[PDB]
Amino acid sequence: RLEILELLKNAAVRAGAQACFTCTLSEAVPVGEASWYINGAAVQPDDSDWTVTADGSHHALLLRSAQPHHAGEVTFACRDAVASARLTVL
Repeated sequence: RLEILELLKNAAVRAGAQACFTCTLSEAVPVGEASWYINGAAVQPDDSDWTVTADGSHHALLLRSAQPHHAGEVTFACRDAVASARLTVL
């Protein structure tokens, strides 16, 4: 079974700063199989604010410059695994 070894963590960042959400899976799953969401909206590959990466077991969602409207619930979903945490923008 696919497991999440390391779950997302809540993050609080100042406006303009970088935020990142990461998780680690039990096996290497290509980035194409993962879906990230902010407040229920799927993150798109041409979103100028958010970057999605994967390296082996390690998946990440990066926000280079946080703004207040980015705040809310981050979801990661891959196969049957789901995780969530919260972005707070100070």
